[PDB]
Amino acid sequence: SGLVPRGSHMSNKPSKPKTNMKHVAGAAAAGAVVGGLGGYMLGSVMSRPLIHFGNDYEDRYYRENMYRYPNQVYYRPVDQYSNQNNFVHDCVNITVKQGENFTETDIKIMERVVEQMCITQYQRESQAYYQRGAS
Repeated sequence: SGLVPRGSHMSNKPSKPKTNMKHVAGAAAAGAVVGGLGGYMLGSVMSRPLIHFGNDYEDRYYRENMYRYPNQVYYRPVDQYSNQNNFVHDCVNITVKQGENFTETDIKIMERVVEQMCITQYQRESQAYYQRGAS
């Protein structure tokens, strides 16, 4: 024997509606680059004045090891209430924090080259600020 029972289909739904809207807008654009900081005050590569290590060995060492060192650095605005050594020593920790991978001794000379560079920017800034600054 064999009966012929009718099947039953259950109402199955996805229950997951997606966003829908008809509209178009926008323009084309390209050509942009970023270093990595984009937060601190970084101008443009400036001249790199010699450092005063105190000896002839160190001087020659750096002068010859300048190729393995950066040219620019990152510091904060001197327009803020804070001693110079504050931003000078702080800005130095940033530049070296961006990347070094140098030797154990290099890390030392790297702090001087950067530090001495920070002040060089302020000293020249104070001159222009002495006349006109900003609101």
